[PDB]
Amino acid sequence: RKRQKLM
Amino acid sequence: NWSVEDIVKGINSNNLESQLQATQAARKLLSREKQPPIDNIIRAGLIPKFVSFLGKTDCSPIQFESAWALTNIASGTSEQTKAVVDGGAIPAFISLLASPHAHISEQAVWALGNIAGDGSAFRDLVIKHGAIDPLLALLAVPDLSTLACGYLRNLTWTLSNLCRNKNPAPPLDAVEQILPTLVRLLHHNDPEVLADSCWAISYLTDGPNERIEMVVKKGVVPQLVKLLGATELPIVTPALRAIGNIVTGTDEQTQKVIDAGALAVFPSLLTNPKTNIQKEATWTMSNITAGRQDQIQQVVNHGLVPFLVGVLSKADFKTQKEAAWAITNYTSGGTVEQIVYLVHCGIIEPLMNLLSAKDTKIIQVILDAISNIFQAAEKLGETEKLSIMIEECGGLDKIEALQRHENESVYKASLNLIEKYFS
Repeated sequence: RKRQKLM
Repeated sequence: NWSVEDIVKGINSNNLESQLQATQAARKLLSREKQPPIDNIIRAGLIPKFVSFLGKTDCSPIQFESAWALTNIASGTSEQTKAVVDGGAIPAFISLLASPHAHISEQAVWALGNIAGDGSAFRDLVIKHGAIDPLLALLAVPDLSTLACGYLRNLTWTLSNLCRNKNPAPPLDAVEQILPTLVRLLHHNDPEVLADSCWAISYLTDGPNERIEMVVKKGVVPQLVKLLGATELPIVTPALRAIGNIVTGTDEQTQKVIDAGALAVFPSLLTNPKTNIQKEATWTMSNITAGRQDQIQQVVNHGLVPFLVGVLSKADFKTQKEAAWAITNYTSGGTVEQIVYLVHCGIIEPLMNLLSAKDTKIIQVILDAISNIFQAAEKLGETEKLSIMIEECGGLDKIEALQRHENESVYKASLNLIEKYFS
Protein backbone atom coordinates (compact mmCIF):
# COMPACT_ATOMS: atom_id res chain seq x y z
CA ARG A 1 0.00 0.00 0.00
CA LYS A 2 2.46 2.52 1.34
CA ARG A 3 6.16 3.39 1.59
CA GLN A 4 7.98 5.12 4.41
CA LYS A 5 11.08 6.95 3.20
CA LEU A 6 14.10 6.12 5.26
CA MET A 7 17.35 7.83 6.01
CA ASN B 1 16.88 13.26 18.68
CA TRP B 2 14.46 15.92 20.00
CA SER B 3 11.48 15.14 22.20
CA VAL B 4 8.00 15.69 20.80
CA GLU B 5 7.60 18.40 23.45
CA ASP B 6 10.55 20.37 22.05
CA ILE B 7 9.25 19.93 18.50
CA VAL B 8 5.94 21.36 19.73
CA LYS B 9 7.57 24.35 21.45
CA GLY B 10 9.60 24.93 18.28
CA ILE B 11 6.68 24.69 15.86
CA ASN B 12 4.72 27.17 18.01
CA SER B 13 7.45 29.85 18.08
CA ASN B 14 6.09 31.88 15.15
CA ASN B 15 9.78 31.92 14.16
CA LEU B 16 10.09 30.49 10.66
CA GLU B 17 13.64 29.20 11.13
CA SER B 18 12.81 27.75 14.56
CA GLN B 19 9.82 26.06 12.91
CA LEU B 20 12.12 24.77 10.17
CA GLN B 21 14.51 23.24 12.70
CA ALA B 22 11.64 21.70 14.66
CA THR B 23 10.22 20.25 11.43
CA GLN B 24 13.58 18.68 10.60
CA ALA B 25 13.60 17.16 14.09
CA ALA B 26 10.08 15.81 13.57
CA ARG B 27 11.11 14.58 10.13
CA LYS B 28 14.08 12.67 11.55
CA LEU B 29 11.88 11.06 14.22
CA LEU B 30 9.32 10.00 11.61
CA SER B 31 12.07 8.56 9.38
CA ARG B 32 13.40 6.11 11.98
CA GLU B 33 12.56 2.53 11.08
CA LYS B 34 11.81 1.22 14.59
CA GLN B 35 8.46 2.53 15.93
CA PRO B 36 8.31 6.02 14.44
CA PRO B 37 6.20 8.06 16.89
CA ILE B 38 3.44 8.76 14.37
CA ASP B 39 0.64 8.80 16.95
CA ASN B 40 2.56 11.12 19.28
CA ILE B 41 3.08 13.60 16.44
CA ILE B 42 -0.61 13.31 15.49
CA ARG B 43 -1.75 13.59 19.11
CA ALA B 44 0.39 16.73 19.58
CA GLY B 45 -1.65 18.47 16.87
CA LEU B 46 1.30 19.02 14.53
CA ILE B 47 -0.39 17.96 11.27
CA PRO B 48 -2.21 21.29 10.57
CA LYS B 49 1.08 23.16 11.02
CA PHE B 50 2.88 20.77 8.66
CA VAL B 51 0.17 21.28 6.04
CA SER B 52 0.48 25.06 6.37
CA PHE B 53 4.25 24.79 5.88
CA LEU B 54 3.58 23.12 2.51
CA GLY B 55 2.35 26.47 1.19
CA LYS B 56 5.50 28.43 2.11
CA THR B 57 6.97 29.01 -1.33
CA ASP B 58 9.52 31.38 0.18
CA CYS B 59 11.06 28.66 2.38
CA SER B 60 11.40 25.64 0.11
CA PRO B 61 13.39 23.76 2.83
CA ILE B 62 10.45 23.77 5.24
CA GLN B 63 8.22 22.71 2.34
CA PHE B 64 10.49 19.71 1.83
CA GLU B 65 10.76 18.85 5.53
CA SER B 66 6.98 19.05 6.03
CA ALA B 67 6.23 16.99 2.92
CA TRP B 68 8.80 14.50 4.22
CA ALA B 69 7.23 14.39 7.70
CA LEU B 70 3.70 14.16 6.29
CA THR B 71 4.73 11.43 3.84
CA ASN B 72 5.75 9.17 6.71
CA ILE B 73 2.58 9.85 8.72
CA ALA B 74 0.56 8.92 5.63
CA SER B 75 2.64 5.72 5.33
CA GLY B 76 1.05 4.32 8.50
CA THR B 77 -2.33 2.85 9.33
CA SER B 78 -5.54 3.98 7.64
CA GLU B 79 -6.32 6.22 10.62
CA GLN B 80 -2.92 7.93 10.44
CA THR B 81 -3.36 8.51 6.71
CA LYS B 82 -6.83 9.87 7.51
CA ALA B 83 -5.28 12.40 9.89
CA VAL B 84 -3.13 13.67 7.02
CA VAL B 85 -6.09 13.92 4.63
CA ASP B 86 -8.13 15.58 7.39
CA GLY B 87 -5.50 18.32 7.71
CA GLY B 88 -6.10 19.45 4.13
CA ALA B 89 -2.94 17.80 2.81
CA ILE B 90 -4.32 16.64 -0.57
CA PRO B 91 -4.77 20.10 -2.22
CA ALA B 92 -1.50 21.31 -0.69
CA PHE B 93 0.49 18.35 -2.02
CA ILE B 94 -1.05 18.79 -5.48
CA SER B 95 0.14 22.40 -5.61
CA LEU B 96 3.63 21.18 -4.68
CA LEU B 97 3.73 19.05 -7.84
CA ALA B 98 4.44 22.31 -9.69
CA SER B 99 7.45 23.10 -7.48
CA PRO B 100 10.52 24.27 -9.43
CA HIS B 101 12.58 22.09 -7.05
CA ALA B 102 12.66 18.47 -8.23
CA HIS B 103 13.13 16.93 -4.78
CA ILE B 104 10.07 18.77 -3.44
CA SER B 105 7.70 17.80 -6.27
CA GLU B 106 9.05 14.25 -5.93
CA GLN B 107 8.18 14.32 -2.24
CA ALA B 108 4.66 15.45 -3.12
CA VAL B 109 4.38 12.57 -5.61
CA TRP B 110 5.44 10.14 -2.87
CA ALA B 111 3.01 11.54 -0.31
CA LEU B 112 0.07 11.39 -2.73
CA GLY B 113 1.00 7.78 -3.48
CA ASN B 114 0.75 6.97 0.22
CA ILE B 115 -2.66 8.66 0.46
CA ALA B 116 -4.02 6.98 -2.67
CA GLY B 117 -2.49 3.68 -1.52
CA ASP B 118 -4.86 3.64 1.47
CA GLY B 119 -7.86 2.48 -0.55
CA SER B 120 -10.59 3.25 -3.04
CA ALA B 121 -11.95 6.30 -1.20
CA PHE B 122 -8.73 8.28 -0.78
CA ARG B 123 -7.58 7.18 -4.24
CA ASP B 124 -10.72 8.63 -5.80
CA LEU B 125 -10.45 11.67 -3.51
CA VAL B 126 -6.90 12.30 -4.75
CA ILE B 127 -8.26 12.09 -8.30
CA LYS B 128 -11.18 14.45 -7.67
CA HIS B 129 -8.71 17.06 -6.40
CA GLY B 130 -7.17 16.90 -9.88
CA ALA B 131 -3.89 15.13 -9.19
CA ILE B 132 -3.70 13.27 -12.50
CA ASP B 133 -3.05 16.28 -14.76
CA PRO B 134 0.01 17.65 -12.86
CA LEU B 135 1.33 14.11 -12.32
CA LEU B 136 1.13 13.21 -16.01
CA ALA B 137 2.62 16.60 -16.90
CA LEU B 138 5.78 15.62 -15.01
CA LEU B 139 6.25 12.69 -17.42
CA ALA B 140 5.63 14.77 -20.57
CA VAL B 141 9.16 14.49 -21.96
CA PRO B 142 10.07 12.94 -25.32
CA ASP B 143 12.45 10.46 -23.65
CA LEU B 144 11.95 9.16 -20.12
CA SER B 145 15.69 8.44 -19.98
CA THR B 146 16.38 12.14 -19.33
CA LEU B 147 14.53 11.94 -16.00
CA ALA B 148 16.32 11.14 -12.76
CA CYS B 149 16.04 7.45 -11.90
CA GLY B 150 14.57 7.75 -8.41
CA TYR B 151 12.27 10.54 -9.60
CA LEU B 152 10.84 8.28 -12.32
CA ARG B 153 10.35 5.33 -9.99
CA ASN B 154 8.30 7.44 -7.56
CA LEU B 155 6.05 8.70 -10.37
CA THR B 156 5.55 5.12 -11.58
CA TRP B 157 4.75 3.82 -8.10
CA THR B 158 2.29 6.63 -7.34
CA LEU B 159 0.51 6.18 -10.68
CA SER B 160 0.18 2.45 -9.97
CA ASN B 161 -1.60 3.26 -6.71
CA LEU B 162 -4.08 5.39 -8.66
CA CYS B 163 -4.83 2.25 -10.71
CA ARG B 164 -5.11 0.10 -7.58
CA ASN B 165 -8.04 -1.42 -5.64
CA LYS B 166 -11.62 -2.37 -6.50
CA ASN B 167 -15.05 -1.78 -4.90
CA PRO B 168 -14.95 0.47 -6.88
CA ALA B 169 -12.25 0.42 -9.56
CA PRO B 170 -10.73 3.78 -10.55
CA PRO B 171 -13.00 5.97 -12.66
CA LEU B 172 -13.09 5.11 -16.36
CA ASP B 173 -11.99 8.54 -17.57
CA ALA B 174 -9.13 8.55 -15.06
CA VAL B 175 -7.71 5.30 -16.41
CA GLU B 176 -8.15 6.40 -20.04
CA GLN B 177 -6.13 9.46 -19.01
CA ILE B 178 -3.38 7.42 -17.34
CA LEU B 179 -2.96 4.51 -19.79
CA PRO B 180 -0.85 6.28 -22.49
CA THR B 181 1.78 7.24 -19.94
CA LEU B 182 1.47 3.81 -18.31
CA VAL B 183 2.32 2.02 -21.56
CA ARG B 184 5.37 4.28 -21.95
CA LEU B 185 6.55 3.29 -18.48
CA LEU B 186 5.90 -0.33 -19.48
CA HIS B 187 8.50 0.01 -22.27
CA HIS B 188 11.09 1.78 -20.10
CA ASN B 189 14.31 -0.12 -19.40
CA ASP B 190 14.48 0.19 -15.62
CA PRO B 191 13.50 -2.95 -13.66
CA GLU B 192 11.91 -1.07 -10.74
CA VAL B 193 9.90 1.04 -13.20
CA LEU B 194 8.92 -2.04 -15.23
CA ALA B 195 7.73 -3.88 -12.12
CA ASP B 196 5.40 -1.13 -10.90
CA SER B 197 4.11 -0.54 -14.43
CA CYS B 198 3.28 -4.25 -14.64
CA TRP B 199 1.51 -4.00 -11.28
CA ALA B 200 -0.63 -1.11 -12.53
CA ILE B 201 -1.59 -3.08 -15.64
CA SER B 202 -2.46 -6.08 -13.46
CA TYR B 203 -4.75 -3.89 -11.35
CA LEU B 204 -6.45 -2.44 -14.45
CA THR B 205 -7.02 -5.92 -15.92
CA ASP B 206 -8.54 -7.17 -12.62
CA GLY B 207 -12.20 -6.65 -13.43
CA PRO B 208 -14.91 -7.02 -16.07
CA ASN B 209 -14.14 -7.63 -19.72
CA GLU B 210 -14.72 -3.94 -20.48
CA ARG B 211 -11.71 -3.01 -18.35
CA ILE B 212 -9.63 -5.81 -19.87
CA GLU B 213 -10.46 -4.62 -23.39
CA MET B 214 -9.38 -1.09 -22.53
CA VAL B 215 -5.88 -2.36 -21.72
CA VAL B 216 -5.67 -4.86 -24.59
CA LYS B 217 -6.64 -2.09 -26.98
CA LYS B 218 -3.48 -0.12 -26.01
CA GLY B 219 -1.37 -2.97 -27.35
CA VAL B 220 0.45 -4.05 -24.20
CA VAL B 221 0.04 -7.85 -24.51
CA PRO B 222 3.22 -8.30 -26.63
CA GLN B 223 5.19 -6.31 -24.05
CA LEU B 224 3.62 -8.22 -21.15
CA VAL B 225 4.69 -11.48 -22.79
CA LYS B 226 8.27 -10.25 -23.14
CA LEU B 227 8.34 -9.23 -19.47
CA LEU B 228 6.90 -12.68 -18.75
CA GLY B 229 10.26 -14.06 -19.90
CA ALA B 230 12.39 -11.75 -17.74
CA THR B 231 14.91 -13.13 -15.26
CA GLU B 232 13.76 -10.73 -12.52
CA LEU B 233 11.10 -12.29 -10.29
CA PRO B 234 9.67 -8.85 -9.28
CA ILE B 235 8.91 -8.32 -12.99
CA VAL B 236 7.60 -11.80 -13.86
CA THR B 237 5.20 -11.83 -10.89
CA PRO B 238 3.04 -8.83 -11.93
CA ALA B 239 3.39 -9.65 -15.64
CA LEU B 240 2.04 -13.17 -15.10
CA ARG B 241 -0.79 -11.77 -12.99
CA ALA B 242 -1.77 -9.34 -15.76
CA ILE B 243 -1.67 -12.09 -18.40
CA GLY B 244 -3.72 -14.31 -16.09
CA ASN B 245 -6.22 -11.49 -15.63
CA ILE B 246 -6.50 -10.98 -19.39
CA VAL B 247 -7.32 -14.66 -20.08
CA THR B 248 -10.28 -14.43 -17.70
CA GLY B 249 -11.97 -12.28 -20.36
CA THR B 250 -13.44 -13.22 -23.72
CA ASP B 251 -12.06 -15.92 -26.00
CA GLU B 252 -10.70 -13.28 -28.39
CA GLN B 253 -9.04 -11.36 -25.56
CA THR B 254 -7.45 -14.69 -24.62
CA GLN B 255 -6.44 -15.17 -28.26
CA LYS B 256 -4.33 -12.00 -28.17
CA VAL B 257 -2.27 -13.55 -25.36
CA ILE B 258 -1.79 -16.75 -27.39
CA ASP B 259 -0.88 -14.85 -30.56
CA ALA B 260 1.75 -12.86 -28.64
CA GLY B 261 3.48 -16.17 -27.86
CA ALA B 262 2.72 -16.46 -24.15
CA LEU B 263 2.39 -20.25 -24.15
CA ALA B 264 6.07 -20.68 -25.09
CA VAL B 265 7.08 -19.32 -21.67
CA PHE B 266 4.86 -21.67 -19.64
CA PRO B 267 7.15 -24.74 -19.53
CA SER B 268 9.36 -22.48 -17.41
CA LEU B 269 6.48 -21.04 -15.38
CA LEU B 270 4.89 -24.42 -14.63
CA THR B 271 8.22 -25.71 -13.25
CA ASN B 272 9.24 -22.47 -11.52
CA PRO B 273 10.81 -22.97 -8.06
CA LYS B 274 8.66 -20.13 -6.67
CA THR B 275 5.34 -21.58 -5.51
CA ASN B 276 3.29 -18.51 -6.43
CA ILE B 277 4.59 -18.51 -10.01
CA GLN B 278 3.52 -22.14 -10.43
CA LYS B 279 0.06 -21.47 -8.97
CA GLU B 280 -0.57 -18.34 -11.06
CA ALA B 281 0.76 -20.07 -14.17
CA THR B 282 -1.50 -23.07 -13.60
CA TRP B 283 -4.43 -20.74 -12.87
CA THR B 284 -3.74 -19.00 -16.18
CA MET B 285 -3.62 -22.41 -17.88
CA SER B 286 -6.99 -23.28 -16.33
CA ASN B 287 -8.56 -20.20 -17.93
CA ILE B 288 -7.03 -21.02 -21.33
CA THR B 289 -8.34 -24.60 -21.40
CA ALA B 290 -11.72 -23.00 -20.61
CA GLY B 291 -11.62 -21.42 -24.06
CA ARG B 292 -12.25 -22.44 -27.64
CA GLN B 293 -11.26 -25.84 -29.03
CA ASP B 294 -8.55 -24.27 -31.20
CA GLN B 295 -7.22 -22.62 -28.03
CA ILE B 296 -7.06 -26.01 -26.30
CA GLN B 297 -5.26 -27.23 -29.43
CA GLN B 298 -2.56 -24.59 -28.95
CA VAL B 299 -2.03 -25.79 -25.38
CA VAL B 300 -1.48 -29.26 -26.83
CA ASN B 301 0.77 -28.11 -29.69
CA HIS B 302 3.01 -26.15 -27.29
CA GLY B 303 3.53 -29.39 -25.35
CA LEU B 304 1.89 -28.09 -22.17
CA VAL B 305 -0.29 -31.13 -21.36
CA PRO B 306 2.66 -33.12 -19.89
CA PHE B 307 3.49 -30.06 -17.80
CA LEU B 308 -0.06 -29.98 -16.44
CA VAL B 309 0.25 -33.70 -15.68
CA GLY B 310 3.46 -33.02 -13.76
CA VAL B 311 2.06 -30.14 -11.72
CA LEU B 312 -0.95 -32.34 -10.96
CA SER B 313 1.39 -35.14 -9.86
CA LYS B 314 3.75 -33.13 -7.64
CA ALA B 315 3.14 -29.56 -6.46
CA ASP B 316 1.94 -27.44 -3.58
CA PHE B 317 -1.70 -28.30 -2.89
CA LYS B 318 -3.05 -24.93 -4.03
CA THR B 319 -1.24 -25.42 -7.33
CA GLN B 320 -2.62 -28.96 -7.64
CA LYS B 321 -6.08 -27.48 -7.05
CA GLU B 322 -5.61 -25.13 -10.01
CA ALA B 323 -4.31 -28.03 -12.10
CA ALA B 324 -7.49 -30.01 -11.42
CA TRP B 325 -9.55 -27.03 -12.59
CA ALA B 326 -7.42 -26.84 -15.74
CA ILE B 327 -8.18 -30.47 -16.58
CA THR B 328 -11.91 -30.18 -15.84
CA ASN B 329 -12.08 -27.16 -18.16
CA TYR B 330 -9.98 -29.07 -20.69
CA THR B 331 -12.24 -32.11 -20.42
CA SER B 332 -15.38 -29.95 -20.54
CA GLY B 333 -14.62 -28.19 -23.82
CA GLY B 334 -12.16 -30.41 -25.66
CA THR B 335 -12.86 -32.71 -28.57
CA VAL B 336 -12.72 -36.41 -27.82
CA GLU B 337 -9.36 -36.60 -29.54
CA GLN B 338 -7.86 -33.98 -27.26
CA ILE B 339 -9.39 -36.02 -24.40
CA VAL B 340 -7.80 -39.23 -25.71
CA TYR B 341 -4.53 -37.32 -25.95
CA LEU B 342 -4.93 -36.20 -22.33
CA VAL B 343 -5.37 -39.80 -21.17
CA HIS B 344 -2.29 -40.96 -23.11
CA CYS B 345 -0.26 -38.27 -21.32
CA GLY B 346 -0.90 -40.05 -18.01
CA ILE B 347 -3.64 -37.96 -16.40
CA ILE B 348 -5.57 -40.81 -14.76
CA GLU B 349 -3.29 -41.81 -11.87
CA PRO B 350 -2.24 -38.34 -10.60
CA LEU B 351 -5.95 -37.54 -10.85
CA MET B 352 -6.91 -40.61 -8.79
CA ASN B 353 -4.31 -39.83 -6.12
CA LEU B 354 -5.90 -36.43 -5.45
CA LEU B 355 -9.19 -38.13 -4.52
CA SER B 356 -7.85 -38.78 -1.00
CA ALA B 357 -7.27 -35.09 -0.25
CA LYS B 358 -9.26 -33.65 2.65
CA ASP B 359 -10.66 -30.83 0.46
CA THR B 360 -14.27 -31.14 -0.68
CA LYS B 361 -14.02 -28.81 -3.69
CA ILE B 362 -11.00 -30.36 -5.44
CA ILE B 363 -12.73 -33.72 -5.07
CA GLN B 364 -15.86 -32.32 -6.74
CA VAL B 365 -13.93 -30.93 -9.70
CA ILE B 366 -12.02 -34.20 -10.14
CA LEU B 367 -15.15 -36.34 -10.23
CA ASP B 368 -16.57 -33.94 -12.78
CA ALA B 369 -13.52 -34.40 -15.03
CA ILE B 370 -13.72 -38.19 -14.59
CA SER B 371 -17.29 -37.89 -15.86
CA ASN B 372 -16.17 -35.80 -18.84
CA ILE B 373 -13.51 -38.37 -19.74
CA PHE B 374 -15.98 -41.26 -19.52
CA GLN B 375 -18.43 -39.46 -21.82
CA ALA B 376 -15.60 -39.11 -24.35
CA ALA B 377 -14.81 -42.82 -24.02
CA GLU B 378 -18.54 -43.43 -24.38
CA LYS B 379 -18.32 -41.99 -27.88
CA LEU B 380 -15.50 -44.39 -28.63
CA GLY B 381 -16.85 -47.46 -26.84
CA GLU B 382 -13.75 -47.67 -24.63
CA THR B 383 -15.63 -47.24 -21.34
CA GLU B 384 -14.47 -50.77 -20.54
CA LYS B 385 -10.81 -49.98 -21.16
CA LEU B 386 -11.06 -46.81 -19.08
CA SER B 387 -12.81 -48.41 -16.09
CA ILE B 388 -9.99 -50.97 -16.13
CA MET B 389 -7.39 -48.18 -16.07
CA ILE B 390 -9.17 -46.47 -13.17
CA GLU B 391 -9.42 -49.80 -11.34
CA GLU B 392 -5.86 -50.84 -12.20
CA CYS B 393 -4.16 -47.77 -10.66
CA GLY B 394 -6.24 -47.92 -7.48
CA GLY B 395 -8.92 -45.37 -8.30
CA LEU B 396 -12.03 -47.44 -7.71
CA ASP B 397 -11.52 -47.84 -3.96
CA LYS B 398 -11.46 -44.03 -3.86
CA ILE B 399 -14.78 -43.58 -5.66
CA GLU B 400 -16.46 -46.29 -3.57
CA ALA B 401 -15.40 -44.52 -0.37
CA LEU B 402 -16.34 -41.06 -1.68
CA GLN B 403 -19.77 -42.54 -2.54
CA ARG B 404 -20.51 -42.12 1.22
CA HIS B 405 -19.22 -38.91 2.79
CA GLU B 406 -20.59 -35.59 4.04
CA ASN B 407 -21.07 -33.41 0.97
CA GLU B 408 -24.27 -33.78 -1.05
CA SER B 409 -23.09 -32.84 -4.55
CA VAL B 410 -20.32 -35.45 -4.34
CA TYR B 411 -22.20 -38.64 -3.51
CA LYS B 412 -25.01 -37.85 -5.95
CA ALA B 413 -22.23 -37.62 -8.54
CA SER B 414 -20.15 -40.36 -6.89
CA LEU B 415 -22.86 -43.04 -7.14
CA ASN B 416 -23.52 -41.97 -10.74
CA LEU B 417 -20.07 -43.21 -11.78
CA ILE B 418 -20.40 -46.40 -9.72
CA GLU B 419 -23.72 -47.58 -11.17
CA LYS B 420 -22.98 -46.37 -14.73
CA TYR B 421 -19.43 -47.67 -15.27
CA PHE B 422 -18.56 -50.44 -12.75
CA SER B 423 -20.76 -53.54 -12.62
